[PDB]
Amino acid sequence: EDDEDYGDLGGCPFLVAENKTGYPTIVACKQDCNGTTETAPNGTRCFSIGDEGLRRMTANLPYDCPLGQCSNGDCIPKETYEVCYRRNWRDKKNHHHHHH
Amino acid sequence: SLAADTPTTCCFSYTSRQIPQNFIADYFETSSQCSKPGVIFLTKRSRQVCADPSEEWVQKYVSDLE
Ligand code: NI
Ligand code: NI
Repeated sequence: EDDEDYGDLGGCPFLVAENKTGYPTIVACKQDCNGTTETAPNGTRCFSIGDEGLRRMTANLPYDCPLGQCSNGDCIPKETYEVCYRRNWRDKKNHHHHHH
Repeated sequence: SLAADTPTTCCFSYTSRQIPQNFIADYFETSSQCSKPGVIFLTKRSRQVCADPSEEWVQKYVSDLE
């Protein structure tokens, strides 16, 4: 019951980089997972670094990341860059500080 | 693998069906700063899949992963 019954699982996550405060931006305007491909909506902010670009970045250090907008699955560069960071799931997890 | 050391993601859409529960190894929550809410399920085959946290099966599965 909604939407696909028994096709491919779909739900391709899009890798993101974040700014210093955690705001995420996708690094590719299309993602493949199994037989599925998804394109981000036209006009979405993107960094033109690719998934492999992101996987190459040292986690949690600043890079200058070229900014674009998605258009038919492709990130088209503008003239601007933003500092961005690769975070992994480990960086977001658990609660090892508390205050009394 | 470790899956915890793979990059954070956001979801634009969600899997269309309930994934068999015994096939799910772990989950991650996408950032509240993403454009849409998203739970990522990690299957036993290391696939990361977007799911809609408003769906009952999703909460149940999250809860059952203790
Ligand atoms: Ni500490
Ligand atoms: Ni204490």
